[PDB]
Amino acid sequence: QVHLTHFELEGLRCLVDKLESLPLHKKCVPTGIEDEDALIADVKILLEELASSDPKLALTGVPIVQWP
Amino acid sequence: RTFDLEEKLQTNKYNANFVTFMEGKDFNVEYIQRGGLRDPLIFKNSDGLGIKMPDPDFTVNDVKMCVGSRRMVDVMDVNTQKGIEMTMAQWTRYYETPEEEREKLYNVISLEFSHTRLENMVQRPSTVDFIDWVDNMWPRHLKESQTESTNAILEMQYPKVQKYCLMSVRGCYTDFHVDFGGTSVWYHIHQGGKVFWLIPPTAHNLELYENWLLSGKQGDIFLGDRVSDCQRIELKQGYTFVIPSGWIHAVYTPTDTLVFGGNFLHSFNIPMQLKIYSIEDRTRVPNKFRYPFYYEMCWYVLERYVYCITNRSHLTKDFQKESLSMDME
Amino acid sequence: APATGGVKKP
Ligand SMILES: O=C(O)CCC(=O)C(=O)O
Ligand code: NI
Repeated sequence: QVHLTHFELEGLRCLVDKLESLPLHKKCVPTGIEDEDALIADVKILLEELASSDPKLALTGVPIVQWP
Repeated sequence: RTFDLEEKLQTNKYNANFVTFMEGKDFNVEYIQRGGLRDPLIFKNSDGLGIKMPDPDFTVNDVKMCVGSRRMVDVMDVNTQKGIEMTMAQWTRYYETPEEEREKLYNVISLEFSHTRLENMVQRPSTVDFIDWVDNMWPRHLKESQTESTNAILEMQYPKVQKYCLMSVRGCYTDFHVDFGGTSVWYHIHQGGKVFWLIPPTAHNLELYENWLLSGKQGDIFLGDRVSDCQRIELKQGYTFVIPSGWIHAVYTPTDTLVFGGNFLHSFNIPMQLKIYSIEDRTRVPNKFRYPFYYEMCWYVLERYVYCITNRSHLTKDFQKESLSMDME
Repeated sequence: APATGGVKKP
């Protein structure tokens, strides 16, 4: 439904592969995060759904992450 | 140093064209979305960038008073590329000393002046605000809690890398490097000028870079002579420059100068950002020269993405309530 | 001797 850039989809995939693969002592899960495993799971799901992102509809001119 | 700088400055052999020369109004988020901020950019004037800077005749003594006479500053000893420290009052004295009586060549590239009087005097390009991870991903209440204006890690509430003042004397040279955590950089030339060498972060080049860092014997090798293509290019006063993630660069200071600039991560070249972080890990870069709270920021980035898209939060209840309170402002 | 971070330098 929303369209991400391949730039983002690739990076978020690298991000999650990296973070999930770090041992506990280098993971640096910060204070605000509740359940890191639940977050990783959700990211992978999301990434599948967004795999079909149209590359030209992604070019909205405004970032997807923004404060309300 | 073992190689000859005057020649590196003189030759035409650094003739690659990497830079896109650009209008300020064209550097928007769509540009970022479509190109992934892969190319160094130069804006020959500030028009449509969104930047604010101090009085044109701002001096280093004015910088000193905004940040404090007694503040400790990291100063590079140019002939060793090693770091020392002094107060800003002492730096100012050194900087104000006439060129011939200056005993040694010293450079300051790491004065971060957020949470001082100076900080409101400088605004970075609008577009950077839209994509900076610090602004857009780090919990805002933590960022806003920052009181300490130095970079003391134990007082740091967020990655304090946004606003640097750089004060370089004629003849200063910073050897080839990649910026921390593969951050991208925006650099505005307030007074003076700079000469950059640029080497692209191809897989081959980044392997030469890493190997060069592991060699130690680095004052010996001019890395721009080891790569297929290198662009030397001069920034003049008023220009704004953007270096993309992972770009290997070195900088010479031809006249006494003052630069305002800052570093930022963003969501469009994460793999390069991760690649650089791990070069730093492998070559054992001490913590002080690295991006603070990097993996912490990465975790918050994932949470923001999931939340903004799917509206499921993975922040603690407390953190959601803090966020909610600031939405209500 | 307070430790610092975010120090720019090669
Ligand atoms: O302008 C200089 O002397 C070096 C700038 C730079 O690349 C840095 O601070 O990392
Ligand atoms: Ni740099």
